[PDB]
Amino acid sequence: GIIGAGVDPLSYVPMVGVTGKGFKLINKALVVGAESAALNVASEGLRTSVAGGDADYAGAALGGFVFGAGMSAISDAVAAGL
Amino acid sequence: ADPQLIAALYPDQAELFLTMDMMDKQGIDPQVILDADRLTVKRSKEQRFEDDKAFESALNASK
Repeated sequence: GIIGAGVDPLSYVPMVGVTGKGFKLINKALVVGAESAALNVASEGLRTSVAGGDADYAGAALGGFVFGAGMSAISDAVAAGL
Repeated sequence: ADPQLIAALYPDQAELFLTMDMMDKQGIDPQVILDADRLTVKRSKEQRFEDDKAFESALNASK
């Protein structure tokens, strides 16, 4: 629950330590039919050929999610400022 | 009469000012500080590193 939860985060710790790591956003809720397995031998997860491919993505996401939720909160704040 | 000034000039015994202001302004007994300041373990140079790091986390993560 990064949004749905959901926080700002506009007042948050400088967040130095975090890199990735154990960030997979299985929002509880917003999951509907949860077919555990697979559709084919494709699918799977990020189909990538570099090591770090599941952590570069994760990093991006933490950095994308935090920034997106923050832009949402700051646009709600400037809304009230207007 | 001027809590801040006496403390400011002597930036060494803030411990005494804290204990005295505990003793008189707040209602605690000047007996329950005595044991806890007499019963203390020597920080023994080990758990301190953890203590310096400690001053640093509750400070930064305070907001």
